[PDB]
Amino acid sequence: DHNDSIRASYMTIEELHDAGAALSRDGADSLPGFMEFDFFERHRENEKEILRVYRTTAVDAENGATITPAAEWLLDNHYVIEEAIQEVRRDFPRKFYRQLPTMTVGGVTIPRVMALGWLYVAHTHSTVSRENMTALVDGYQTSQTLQIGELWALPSIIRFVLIENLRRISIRVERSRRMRQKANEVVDEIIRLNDAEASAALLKQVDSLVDDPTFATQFLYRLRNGSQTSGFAVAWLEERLHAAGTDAENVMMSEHNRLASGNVTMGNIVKSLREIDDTEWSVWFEEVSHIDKVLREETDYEILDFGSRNTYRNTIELLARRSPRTEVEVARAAVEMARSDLPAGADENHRVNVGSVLVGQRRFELEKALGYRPLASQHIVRSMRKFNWLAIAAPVLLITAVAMLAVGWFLAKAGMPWYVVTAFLLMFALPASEGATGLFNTLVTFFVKPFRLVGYEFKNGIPEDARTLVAVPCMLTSRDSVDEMMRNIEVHYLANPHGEIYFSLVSDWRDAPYEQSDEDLEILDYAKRELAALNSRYAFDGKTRFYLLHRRRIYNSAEECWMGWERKRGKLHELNMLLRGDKDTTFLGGSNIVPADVKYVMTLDADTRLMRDAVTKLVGKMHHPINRPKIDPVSGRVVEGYGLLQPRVTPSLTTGKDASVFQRVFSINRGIDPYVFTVSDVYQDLTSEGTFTGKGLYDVDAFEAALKGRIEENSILSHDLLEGSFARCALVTDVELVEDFPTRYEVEVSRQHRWARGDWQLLPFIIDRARGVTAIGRWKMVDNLRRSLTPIAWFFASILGWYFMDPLGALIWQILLIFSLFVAPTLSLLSGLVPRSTDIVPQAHFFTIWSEIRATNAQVALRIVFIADAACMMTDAIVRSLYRLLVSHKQGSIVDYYRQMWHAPVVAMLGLLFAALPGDNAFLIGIPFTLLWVLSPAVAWYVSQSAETEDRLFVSEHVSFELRKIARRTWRYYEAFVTPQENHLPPDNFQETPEPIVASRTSPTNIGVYLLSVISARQFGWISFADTLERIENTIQTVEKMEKHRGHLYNWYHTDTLQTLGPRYVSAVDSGNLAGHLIAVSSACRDWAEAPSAHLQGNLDGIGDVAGILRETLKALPDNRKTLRPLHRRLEERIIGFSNALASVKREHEFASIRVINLAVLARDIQKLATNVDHEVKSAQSAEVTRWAQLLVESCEAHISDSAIDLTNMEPLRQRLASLRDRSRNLAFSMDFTFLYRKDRRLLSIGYRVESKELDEACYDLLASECRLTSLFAIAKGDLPTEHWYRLGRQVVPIGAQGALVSWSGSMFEYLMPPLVMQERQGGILNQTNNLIVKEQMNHGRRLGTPWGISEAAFNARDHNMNYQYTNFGVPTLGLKRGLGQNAVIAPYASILASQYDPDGALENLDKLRKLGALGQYGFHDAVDFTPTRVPDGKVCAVVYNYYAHHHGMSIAAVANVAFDGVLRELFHSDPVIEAAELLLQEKAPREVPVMSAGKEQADLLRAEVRSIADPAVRDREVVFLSNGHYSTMLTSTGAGYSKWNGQAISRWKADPTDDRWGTFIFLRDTTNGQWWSATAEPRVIEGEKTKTIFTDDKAEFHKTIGDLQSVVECIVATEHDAEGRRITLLNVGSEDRYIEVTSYMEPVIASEDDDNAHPLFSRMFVQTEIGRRGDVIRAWRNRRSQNEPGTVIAHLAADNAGPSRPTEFETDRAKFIGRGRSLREAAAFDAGATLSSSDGFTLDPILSLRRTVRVPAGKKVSVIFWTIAAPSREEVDKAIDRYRHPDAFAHELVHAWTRTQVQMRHVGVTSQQAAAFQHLGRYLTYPDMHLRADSETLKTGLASQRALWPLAISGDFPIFSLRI
Amino acid sequence: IVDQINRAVSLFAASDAAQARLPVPAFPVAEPVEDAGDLDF
Ligand SMILES: O=c1ccn([C@@H]2O[C@H](COP(=O)(O)OP(=O)(O)O[C@H]3O[C@H](CO)[C@@H](O)[C@H](O)[C@H]3O)[C@@H](O)[C@H]2O)c(=O)[nH]1
Ligand SMILES: O=c1ccn([C@@H]2O[C@H](COP(=O)(O)OP(=O)(O)O[C@H]3O[C@H](CO)[C@@H](O)[C@H](O)[C@H]3O)[C@@H](O)[C@H]2O)c(=O)[nH]1
Repeated sequence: DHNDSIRASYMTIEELHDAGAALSRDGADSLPGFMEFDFFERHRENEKEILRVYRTTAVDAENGATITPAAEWLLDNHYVIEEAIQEVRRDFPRKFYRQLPTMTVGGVTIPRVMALGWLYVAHTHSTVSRENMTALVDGYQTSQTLQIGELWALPSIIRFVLIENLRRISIRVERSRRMRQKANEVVDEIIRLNDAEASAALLKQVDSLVDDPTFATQFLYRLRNGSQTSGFAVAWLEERLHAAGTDAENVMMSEHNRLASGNVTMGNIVKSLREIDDTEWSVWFEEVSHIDKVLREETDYEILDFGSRNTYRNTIELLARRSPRTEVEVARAAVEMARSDLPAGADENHRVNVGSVLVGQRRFELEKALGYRPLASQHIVRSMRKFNWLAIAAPVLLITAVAMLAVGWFLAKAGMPWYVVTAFLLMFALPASEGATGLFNTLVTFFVKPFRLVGYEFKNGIPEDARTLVAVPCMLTSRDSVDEMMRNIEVHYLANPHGEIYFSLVSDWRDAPYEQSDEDLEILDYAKRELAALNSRYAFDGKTRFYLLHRRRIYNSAEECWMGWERKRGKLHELNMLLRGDKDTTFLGGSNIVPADVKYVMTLDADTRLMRDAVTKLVGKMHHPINRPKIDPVSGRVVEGYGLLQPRVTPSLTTGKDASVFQRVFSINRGIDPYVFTVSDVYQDLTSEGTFTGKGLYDVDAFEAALKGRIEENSILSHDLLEGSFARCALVTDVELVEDFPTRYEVEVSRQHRWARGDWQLLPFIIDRARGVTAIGRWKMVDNLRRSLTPIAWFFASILGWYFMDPLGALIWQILLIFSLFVAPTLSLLSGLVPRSTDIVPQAHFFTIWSEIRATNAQVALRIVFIADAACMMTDAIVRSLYRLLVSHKQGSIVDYYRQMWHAPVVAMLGLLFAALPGDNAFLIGIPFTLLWVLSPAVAWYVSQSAETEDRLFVSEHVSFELRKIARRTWRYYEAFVTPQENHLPPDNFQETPEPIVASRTSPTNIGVYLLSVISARQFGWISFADTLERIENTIQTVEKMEKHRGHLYNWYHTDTLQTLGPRYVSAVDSGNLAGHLIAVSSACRDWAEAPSAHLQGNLDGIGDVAGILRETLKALPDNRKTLRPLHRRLEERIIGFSNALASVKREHEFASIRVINLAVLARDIQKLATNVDHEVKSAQSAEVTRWAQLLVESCEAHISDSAIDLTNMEPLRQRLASLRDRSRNLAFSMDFTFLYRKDRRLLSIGYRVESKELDEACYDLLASECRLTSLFAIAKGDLPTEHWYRLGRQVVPIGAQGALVSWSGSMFEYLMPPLVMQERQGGILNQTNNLIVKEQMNHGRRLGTPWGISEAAFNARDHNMNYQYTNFGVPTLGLKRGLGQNAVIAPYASILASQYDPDGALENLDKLRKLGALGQYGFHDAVDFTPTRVPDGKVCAVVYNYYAHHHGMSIAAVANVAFDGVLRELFHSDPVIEAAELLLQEKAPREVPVMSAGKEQADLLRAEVRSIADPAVRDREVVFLSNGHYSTMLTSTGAGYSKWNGQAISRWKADPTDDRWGTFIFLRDTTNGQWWSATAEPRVIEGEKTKTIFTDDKAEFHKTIGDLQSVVECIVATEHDAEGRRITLLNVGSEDRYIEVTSYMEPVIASEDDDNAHPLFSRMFVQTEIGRRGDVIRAWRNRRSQNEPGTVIAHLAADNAGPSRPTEFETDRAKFIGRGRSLREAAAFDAGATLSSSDGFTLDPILSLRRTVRVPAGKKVSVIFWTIAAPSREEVDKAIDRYRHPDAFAHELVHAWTRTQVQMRHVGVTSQQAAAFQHLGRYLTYPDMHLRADSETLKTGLASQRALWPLAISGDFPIFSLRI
Repeated sequence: IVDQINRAVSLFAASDAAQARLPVPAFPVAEPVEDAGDLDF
């Protein structure tokens, strides 16, 4: 129990506490292991050792070797250890590992924390646990407490010690295994050579490796307990071990330990690593640290949000470190200081506000009262903060000045009187300023710590005295999109449901010159009704959470018509006065209700989506006393506090179906990054002010005062920024607000124009020191002005540059400024390349630099080609903005863009012509820019077009047609296996070859996929509307009339009885999948129920698909009859005419009824013709064509019926659809996952058990499984927190140029089942990983040669009650599971499912599968197997004949999504809860994660063992068993053996080691030469006879070439008949006819072995054999003696083939066969005469013989199939004989024999190599050859026989296999 | 198990080679036997 591990006995519990207490005052002393080492070097050595003996374990254990139980833990759980070796060496730089104090244990400098952690694993069982380690920490802290950070890094050091121990154990077990194998080799070498002198030499050579304990354990056991043993090796080993005081019993007990202890320690290490990984530490740190004990009383620190608590702890640690004072006293002094600052709070009547002195405005006072030394960086930051905005602009101005000086000195050789250079530089250095600002931002991000706010943590929602109104300012000019507006309101409410929050919508309809149109009110009435309906759906506690406000459009001046008082600014102000009470507001009666207090208002926006639990976090930060404005009395500015909050906004990846390349150019950072929390802002980290864009929450009192007291009139869209000038806007940079980005270039131009319009009316607000504005606000307007003026300055500078001189050198000039723009974005990438000054050694983090390089290049190209357009837009915008209020005035084609702009080409041409005239040398540079600029609208239109997305693909029409027809063929399963027999549920399985049976088990996943497949089929236009509703009715009724457990289901269920097959085990994944499918179905039902008018027409495409199916199937008709093919071209002309007619009909857009009636007439005529041609041609394939035509004409009839709806009395239909929608949604939302939540490791339990009410043991911890979909519902329902999603999966593995998501058993369905349901986006990591998975799957298929498609399937292997079984499959590259490359099973449906990303390759793979027999009546089969171990004869692959329901449903869903651009993803997402939970998706692809580390594929597949014997004459004998369950036979390598049937045998055989001449034998005799020999190699064996023997499974082969002739014997056992067969095949080589004769010999003995061997003469006499009419079958059976013997009639037949009809030759008398004085080795039957005189009857020595003379021709082959049969009686032998008397018949039974041998093989856990080993054991167990018996000395004093009866062992007929444990 | 049997078979393997190609030396037929005198039956 020692090894090299770290063991210190076991302290149990309550001893750790006082142990640590003693260690506190008296520690060090000594440790179990421990030595002097360097942490970094030791970690590197540990990692190197793990890689070394992990590669060693990988290269071994697969070639075939024993594996210790401590080894597979390192193999199967290598991902755990390879993640555990991380974190360590990543959380310990050269600074964090030095600042902590050390204890100097044993003389060497040793830090305290890891010294304490050293004994945690040593004094325990090497298993970590929370309670034990907390007890140790408490015991150690009983005297001396720990410090902040010291307590933090306990798990890291624990993991380090654990991996060190693991490395020790791993190297020790590797050494032990190597020593064991070396000892085995040495002892085998010793026993191989019988000499004794060489033994001494070998012993003296290996003496250097005997002192180790793990060398004699196997050695001594092998010597003492073996077969041959020895007497000299033991005489030396025993003496050596007795020397040096070691003996032997100590050695024999040493191996009893150090192995089980190793296994236990390794398992404990694995469990400890898992427990460290999954368990949290924040709650542990709060509950353990003594600092939190002080701060959890008399103050609200216990509820102040986790991030603010971390900031408090960090500040406390920083103060305690630099200032010479302990942390506890620092905290106490801070608490006292906070107490001495007065309560000064309404809600703060109790507790104490502690942040005012830690992070408040009294930090300096505390630091000066405690004696703190500020850091130099802190001094610089404080000084530059005191230097206000001057320090912000100083670096920018300095860099710009350097830029102008450099360019002026470089451009100092130009001529000209130097009157233009200064103005040129002044107007030119705008991009230089932009680059300077970017560099400043990069520097501050790299150095200055980002600023974070402080706030509460409303775990119970928004409390009283805090009410927030979310008001979206828009307009109600929406006839139909008012539904969209209320849906957006519902989504916003669903985002943050908990708390006292209310939602209102404010409107002011369009802009009309008049006052009121006197109609909008009723337009509003519907709205005021619709919202009322929403209230009925949400009215809880008598609280209305939805309100509407409407403005009355008061006239002001002009232009904007009547906007009341002002624009949206005026609307918000009016709302402000209304909220505090204002009866005479400019609003409308009725819709003017306000929910009382509501002191706080959130603005949000229309298209913006609110993140989950976002405003709740904002409410706490706002409500915190530190962040509360105080209202400066002298002026409404608020010196300290925050009245405006603005969270950061990042664009979403795509905008649904609108995703153009323009989106991926002007916005790179798209989505949310969970790793980052705070983004460093220059304006906040240095000045603590932000810019308000109009999306943020704010108060009422201070905001209203500061906004009313300063603004007179003239406010436009820029006023929001002006609001920041009258308050303190703070950028949170912690809460994400996603916002869609417009795709059309025109929309971007309009938005830029609107933004630039408002930025130029603030010039009076800047040039005038009066009014009121922040000092930094003027800088904000200056920055906006320069950012707007950059394009105009660029254009002017460039044109003047090539206008003045531009001789040669100015060319270089046009290269430099274009570089300046390149500076602007690329500097941001500078933050991604610096490894924090190479503090540590990074892992394989990739580069992926080309992606952003190309993105930057594209962005620069777009900017440079739009320079002219942007300059024109800015010029006209500024001209308009000055001409207003400065002079006292106040979709389409390329032609559309041309006419809209009409500016850049003409201006560019004018400038080029004006500049190229002077000098006549400025055109060479001007022409390229001008030609690029005049073409700008072309590239603008090209980039404005939507590109290919995850839904819209360039699939042409032929691919779509093929997919549609494949789907229609596949849907036959649901068409023919859904019946109104109280089932209404598709069976899970359907067999078709092995007497097909319909399965009676159904799962919720099957029900859901069937339901969505029905929806997809109805969308395809395959069935009638009424039929679809009837099927929905049946499915819903069956589901509700079904047993449920708290809403959940018991997974498997019966169909006819609707009961549970086995235990009522609830499946978590299946319930979630069913709920999602039901949600999607209900949403779609609502979608076509809201307007059931246009949905009743039909797609009118399915009939074309089935017509194409008939066209394709017609080509498979073997039309080669006597009457030629008249019906064939009749049918084809009819079908092409029908196709033309339907094409013309669909060309017509009026959909004439007479057209579809004529189509039905044509269809029924075609059906009649098909029936006519079928009843004349009795073929098994024309029935398919006829039924296909019949289904076609039901399809046409259904379309007609859907075309004959009244469209008037539709209210019953509408109410039925509404009721079904409501019931489906209620059933879906009735789910209850809360009880399935394990609040110990988060995640989800695999399932629930109705027995003992217990959960399952395992959990799901991977983001690459279908469980993800369920997780969405788990978040959609709101029963789980958000951290559960982030606390699982998210693993990346390198492959190709990128990284892919790691999946357990990495098939495709893990990556395809989720996206089959909900919608993904191109920019997401999910779509990228799916595309990768597809690419690598195709690559693996190409490498293996076989087409890809490895997925869930049924491997080609049988069992009793044939079901083909079912298991999971994957690829070893992306599976993280050993045992994936040994199967190589291909499932066609995987190709269909993986069609959303590559339709052409999927179709090509499907065609390749179609080239083989992978198609059946019900569409595609289950799968095809290429595994050699499960493939018969010479076939390349075997098609498994199964049909599955969920596979077909997945295929139908995939093809529907591909054809209808992901319609399912849209209808599933058409529920507001789905949009609420969708922001949890979207995310952000990383390209910087710490990626892990990893014709062999062809050889990796399992291969069957082929036991081949070279020469079965001089080598050791080989035997093989064959069984039929009730009939067994023996076949030796020489051709001997016996035949046993149900205990009693048939052919006599005796175990003679020296003779071996018993069994059925085949003899070949030449006629002309007169020579004779045997088919096998034993009795005769003539000269030459190149022979070989193959003992594979089932069949046995004996091949022999004698020169010019080849004879092969195939020995087989029959199926379900109790027979044996021998195929003798003789083939000639030379061109000469030869005569040969065959003879079969076998002695029939129907007895139970012992009876014949006791008194043979009785068995000889009691045999009655005779020959029947048509003589070729000789029968035999014992004569009836008593009334208790079976009789067992046997028979033998020749079954001549490939020959004429000739009489046989038989002889049942062995006396006339042998010769009375000879043996089988030389019989008289092969002499010249006495040729089988055919004597039969009661022969005293009965035998079975059959002779036939066969003339083998020259070149060809002749085969004869001898058969033997045994049956219980005579009345049934006739059917067995006639079954084989039929010609051939060697097949059919052969494949059945192979299948049943596979059944027997798989019924027990036996491998082919195991089978060969078992047969090798049997060869010694049966034959008295004893090469592995006991020792000669051991067997010389035992074996008394009668003594064995004491152990109740018969010892009469028993080989007795011994085994010693 | 399944490894000891394979190891034992290889260690128990490996002069009786020239006796295989000799086949059998046909058979012997004698010219009856001389029926001498001095015999009761
Ligand atoms: O499809 C559109 C959408 C907006 N605009 C804008 O209309 C203005 C061009 O109109 P102009 O020839 O200047 O005449 P007015 O209609 O008097 O100008 C107003 O035109 C819009 C008011 O309806 C607003 O953009 C502004 O208040 C103002 O420019 C420009 O601002 C364009 O951005 C179009 O021309 N076409
Ligand atoms: O085919 C044409 C001709 C003219 N314009 C616009 O009409 C104005 C031309 O009028 P001009 O005599 O050059 O006066 P400006 O100093 O440009 O001021 C204009 O600014 C307003 C905004 O369009 C015009 O409607 C008024 O005629 C005028 O005050 C400019 O805005 C042009 O953009 C067009 O958009 N398309």
